[PDB]
Amino acid sequence: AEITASLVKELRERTGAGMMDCKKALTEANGDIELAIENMRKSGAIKAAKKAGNVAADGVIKTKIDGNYGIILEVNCQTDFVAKDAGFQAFADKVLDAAVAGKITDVEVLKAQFEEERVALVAKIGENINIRRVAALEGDVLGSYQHGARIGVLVAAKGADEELVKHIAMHVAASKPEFIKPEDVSAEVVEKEYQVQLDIAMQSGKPKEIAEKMVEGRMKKFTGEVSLTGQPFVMEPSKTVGQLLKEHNAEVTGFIRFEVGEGIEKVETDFAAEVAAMSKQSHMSFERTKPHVNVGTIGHVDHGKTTLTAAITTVLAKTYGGNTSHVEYDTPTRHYAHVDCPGHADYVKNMITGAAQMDGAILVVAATDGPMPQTREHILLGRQVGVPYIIVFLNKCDMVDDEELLELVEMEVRELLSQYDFPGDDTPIVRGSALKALEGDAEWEAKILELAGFLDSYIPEPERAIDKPFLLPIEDVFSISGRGTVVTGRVERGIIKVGEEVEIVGIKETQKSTCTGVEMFRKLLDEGRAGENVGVLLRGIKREEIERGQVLAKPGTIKPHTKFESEVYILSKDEGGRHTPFFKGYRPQFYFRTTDVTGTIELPEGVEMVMPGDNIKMVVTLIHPIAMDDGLRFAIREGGRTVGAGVVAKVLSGASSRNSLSAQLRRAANTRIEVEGNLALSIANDLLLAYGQSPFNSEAECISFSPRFDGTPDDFRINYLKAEIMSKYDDFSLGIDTEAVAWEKFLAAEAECALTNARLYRPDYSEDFNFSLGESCIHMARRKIAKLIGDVPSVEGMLRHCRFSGGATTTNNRSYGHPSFKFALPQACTPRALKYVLALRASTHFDIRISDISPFNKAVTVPKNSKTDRCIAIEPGWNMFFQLGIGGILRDRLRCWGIDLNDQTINQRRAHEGSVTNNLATVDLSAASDSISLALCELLLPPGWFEVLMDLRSPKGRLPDGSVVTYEKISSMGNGYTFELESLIFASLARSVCEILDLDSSEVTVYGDDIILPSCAVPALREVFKYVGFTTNTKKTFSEGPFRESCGKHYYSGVDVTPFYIRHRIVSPADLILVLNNLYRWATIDGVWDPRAHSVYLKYRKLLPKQLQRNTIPDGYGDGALVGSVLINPFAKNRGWIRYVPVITDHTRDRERAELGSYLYDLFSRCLSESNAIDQLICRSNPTKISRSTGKFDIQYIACSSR
RNA sequence: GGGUCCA
RNA sequence: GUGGACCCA
Ligand SMILES: [Ca+2]
Ligand SMILES: [Ca+2]
Repeated sequence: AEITASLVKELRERTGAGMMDCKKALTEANGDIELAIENMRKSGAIKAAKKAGNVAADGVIKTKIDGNYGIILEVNCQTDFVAKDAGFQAFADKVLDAAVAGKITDVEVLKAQFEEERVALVAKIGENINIRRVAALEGDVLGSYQHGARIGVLVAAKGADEELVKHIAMHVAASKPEFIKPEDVSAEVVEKEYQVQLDIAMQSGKPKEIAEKMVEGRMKKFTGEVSLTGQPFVMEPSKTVGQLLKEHNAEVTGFIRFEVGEGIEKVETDFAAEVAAMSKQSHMSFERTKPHVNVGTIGHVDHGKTTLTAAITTVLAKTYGGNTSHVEYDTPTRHYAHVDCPGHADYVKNMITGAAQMDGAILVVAATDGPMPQTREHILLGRQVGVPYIIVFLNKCDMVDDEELLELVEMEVRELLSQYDFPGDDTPIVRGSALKALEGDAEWEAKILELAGFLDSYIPEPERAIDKPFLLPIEDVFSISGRGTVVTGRVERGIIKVGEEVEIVGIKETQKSTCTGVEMFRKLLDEGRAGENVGVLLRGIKREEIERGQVLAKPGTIKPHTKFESEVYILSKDEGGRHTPFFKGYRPQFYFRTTDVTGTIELPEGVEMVMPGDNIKMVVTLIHPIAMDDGLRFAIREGGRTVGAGVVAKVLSGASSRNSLSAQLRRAANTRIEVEGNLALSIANDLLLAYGQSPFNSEAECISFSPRFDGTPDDFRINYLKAEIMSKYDDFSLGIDTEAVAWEKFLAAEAECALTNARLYRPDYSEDFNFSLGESCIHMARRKIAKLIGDVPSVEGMLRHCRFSGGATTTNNRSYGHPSFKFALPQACTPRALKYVLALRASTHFDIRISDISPFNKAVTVPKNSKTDRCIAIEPGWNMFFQLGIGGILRDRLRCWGIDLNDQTINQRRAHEGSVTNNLATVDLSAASDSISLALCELLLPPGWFEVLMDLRSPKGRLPDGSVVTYEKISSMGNGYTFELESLIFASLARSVCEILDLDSSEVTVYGDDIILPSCAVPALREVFKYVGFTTNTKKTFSEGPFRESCGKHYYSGVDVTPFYIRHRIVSPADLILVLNNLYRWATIDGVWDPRAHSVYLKYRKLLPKQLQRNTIPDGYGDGALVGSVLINPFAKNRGWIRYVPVITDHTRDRERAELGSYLYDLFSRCLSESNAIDQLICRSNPTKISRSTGKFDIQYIACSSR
C-alpha cells in the first residue's frame, strides 16, 4: 500500500476511472482530489488514442424528428453490451440533440464539438467508440422508423399520412433500396454494366440483338430490384412501392438508412484456435460416466478472459487428467465445455438455437480496473437468459500493491450482482492472475485450481436424463393382431418398466393406460431406458384414439398446453430462413417433438415488424394442446421449411380462403389438353424454327439425328437439343419397332458373358513369351480391390446395411412394393441365401417368414426409348434385403478411392472441367450391368467376398416368355449391389490403367458406369475393357471433343449444354406445364428469356386452361405449376404472412397398410440407425401410410417464397 | 406420389 | 415398372 485507499474510491466514484489507473494518479498529487483528476483528464487521451487499434464495428443508430427536419446518427463502438449500456446511450442521446437544434449535416463538426467527452468516456469504458457518420433528410412530410437500434431509416414523403411514411420507412429498413426511382442510375454504372454484359453473352456466340434484348431485360430487373420504386411492397408484396405510392397520391423526395457498422471489415474471431495459441506460447516450459457441464466466460473484452481460459486448461492439464469453437477440459470429478460470451444478441441466439446453453457463467473482471460501467449489461445478460449460477474470477491481482483495494473491488462486483437478483453476498469470488499461472507460478497456479474447485462444488450436477420422469414422444401408432395397441418412439427421459402406469397426453383429452410391453427388433425387454428407440405396448385403448405428437409419460409429470410465452430466433436469409419480414399476423406451424402444429403469435409491446435475423420474445397460441413444460424446444416451420427456432419461457393460461377457386383450378387440371396429332413433335419443330434450324420432317429423324461437334456454344446448344430432345419419346408410331428388340439385346449380353467366362479361364497362351495388358490389369485390380474391400464382408457392416426399401419383389409387386409389405408378406429367397435369412431370424423374436425357396428371379420389360425397351430383374426379396446389405458396405468402402456414390455432383463438375481442360475424359459403356461376367468377379474379388456375392446372387432367370436362363452375368440391375459392384470393378480397373501409365489414380472417378479418368488412359482402358467383357460405346465416350457429358449434365467448353427431353405423349395440363418448364429452364438465365424461345413458349402456354396460364411458381418447387413470378400470381392466397400457392398433384386414394409389416419396418429402422446454426435434430422420420395412385389430379396448396 | 439420373 | 442416387409433394 502507498496512499490511503478509502478516499481513492472517492477519486474513482467521481470519475469512473480504473482503480489502479486511479490510484497511481493519486500517488502523484500527494492525495489531491481535483488535481489527481486533471492528471487523468489530460492523460485519458493517450488511452483513447491507442484505440484506433481496436475495430469498432458494433454500435447503435438514432433518429430525431423536428416537425419536418429529420436527422439519423450512427455512432459505433465495438461491443453489444456497450451499445445497450446506460452511459453509452447518454452520450448518443446527447450527441443526437446537438444535431437536432444545432442542425449539423457535416460529420467533422460534432466529431470535435464532443471530442472531449468521447475520450473522457472510453477512459471510463475501454472500447474504441467513435462517432461514425451523420446526415439529414430535407423534405416535406418526413417519417422515420427504427428497428431496435441496429438499423434506422429516414423517409421524406409528399401527400401521405401518418401511416404511409412509417410503412415505407419499414419497407426501407427491410429491403435496403440503393435508389428511389428506376432511373436514378449513374448512366456510366449502367454503361459499363451493359458493355460488360453485351460481350459476355456475345461470347457464347448469341447474335447481337439477342444478347442485347437479353442484356437489357436483365439490367431492367436489376434496376427494378435495387430501386424503391420496383420493390414489392413489404406489407403487401402483390404490388410494388411504385404502385403503393401512386395509388395513394404521394411521392417521396428521398430517404436515408444506416445499419450499425456497415462496411466495416471486422476481422474474424475464433476461440479454440485462439486459446491454443495463448496456451502453446506457454505449453512448452473406464470413467466416461462423468457429467458434462457447460460454462461460459463473460467479461470485458480486454480484461483478458481469453487468458483466464487458457490457464484453466494448461493448469488443469499440468495437474489432473488430460458446437463449433468451444474449448473443453477435465476435472477429476466432472467434464467441462467452455464457451465465450462476446455478444449479447449473439449469445441469446446460441441459447435458443440450442447450439450452446449454459449451466454456469463465470464473470471475468480485472482488479486493475474493477467492474466496467457496462459490467451491468453482462450480469444483465445472465439474468435475462437465466444462467442459474455465476462465479467470478478477479484477474491481474498481482498488479495491485494494496490488498485493502481488492476488498473494495469485490465489494463492487458483489453488489452489482445482487442488483440483478443473483446471490451476490454468498457468490464465490477468486483473486488470481491468468498470465502468471501460464508462466508456471503455483502461487497463482493455485487460484486457477481454486476456481476449478468452485465449478466442482457450486455449479450443481445437471440431472441425468435417465433420472427425470418418464416421457416418450409418440411417433406412430399401430394395431397389432393379438398384441393390442403399440407406439414407437425414442424414450426421451426417465425409464418405463413393463406393467407400469402411463398417460398418453397431447392433442385430445389426456388419456391413461398401462404398459403391456417393451420391445426392439432383436431384444424384447421389460424396461425402456432413456435414449433407446423402442416400441411400447398398451392395453385398453384403440389405436384410433392416439395421434402423432402426443407423448406418453408418468401420470401428472406433464400437461397439455395451448398458450405460452417464449423466445424465438428467426433464421436469417443466408441460413435459408425467411427473406421477408413478417408483422402482426404471422401464422406458421410449430414443430414440437414429432409433429407440426399451427398457431398465432403476438409481438410484444412496441414491435410491429420482424425480420430474418432477429431474436424476439413472442406469445404463442396454438390451434390445439401439446404436452409441454418450460425449456421445451420447438422449431418454427413454414410449410416444410424451418424459418425459426425457439424455446418455451413461461406457459401461460389458456385462451385466406378459396374453395370455388381451388375448384376452378382442379377442374382445369383434370381437363384434357387436346390437339391435332403430335403436340410434342410440334413444339420441338417450332422451336428449331425459332432458332433457325431445319425442323424434323419425319418422326424417323427425331431419333436418328447426329449433332455437329463444332460451332460457337450457341450454334451447338440448339443443335444438341435438336438431337436429344425427342430421342426418348415413347409414342412414336413410325416404327416396325417393339420390345422384342429389348430381349434380343438381353440375349446378347449373355452370349457376351459366355465367351468372356471361357476367355478368362485359360491364361496359358503358349509358353511365357507374350504378355497382355488385360491380364495384368485384372492382376493389379485384384490387389487394390482386396486391400480396400477386406477379406470378406464384416457383420458390423453386413447387418447395419441390410434393408428392404423398394418396389416389386418376386412375391410383392409395385402396389405392394413398400418395405412394410416385405415385412408383412413372406418373401422368396434363393437356396444359397437361406442361411442368412435364418441368421436374421435367429437374431430377432419377430417371425421372419420365408415364402417359397427358389433360385429364381423374374426378368421383365420396362419401357424406355422408342427404339428399345429396358430389361430388368425382380429379385427374391429376402435376397434383395441382403444385396442392399453388401451394396451399402461396398458403397461405403468405395469412398476411400474418393468415389462418393451419393453425389453425382462431383462426377459432373469434372464432366465440365474436362470440357475446358480436355485432360479428363468421360467414358460410356453400353450394357454395363448386363456384362459383368462371373469370370471377372471371381478373378478380382477376395474369395471371401466372391462367395457372399455368389450366395446372394440369383443364378437362373424366368422370363415372360415362360422359359429359363442360367445367368452368365454375375448380376444385372435390380440386384441390390450390382451398382456398387460396377463402380468398384470399373474404378479399380481404371486406376490400374492409371498406374500402368504413371498416370495419377486420383484422376479416376466413377458412378455406376459413368467413368471419368485422364484422357490418355482411354485407349488403354478401351483395350482392357474389350478383354474383360465390357463393350465401350465410342459414340458417347469423349476423350477429345470440346464436349463432355456426365451424370445428366452436358457441357460444351464450360458452357452448360444439357438438354431437356419430351418422354411421353403430352395430354394433361400437368403434362404440358412440365414441358413448358423444361423449356423455361433450358432457355432462361435468371428469369430472363432468350427471345427466340420465349416466343415458342408463349405460343404453347395458350393451350392451357386460362386459370392455369397465370398460376405460376418459383423454381425448385416442382412442376405442378408454370415457373414464373409468384407475385403476379392472382391465386397466391397470402395467409398469415406466408404465401400459399396452389399446385397440381397426382390425386391419390388412401389405402390399408400392413400394421405388423409397417411396425417391424418401424422397429427395424430404429435398430438400423443405432448400429450406424444447425438444429434439424428436432425433425424425425414419417409414419408408414399407403396410397393407390388414381388417374385424376388434385390441387394442393403449398408454401412459397418471393425469390 | 413427382422430376432429373447412372445404368 | 427392379436398383441406386439426388432435389420435390
Ligand atoms: Ca450407355
Ligand atoms: Ca454416361
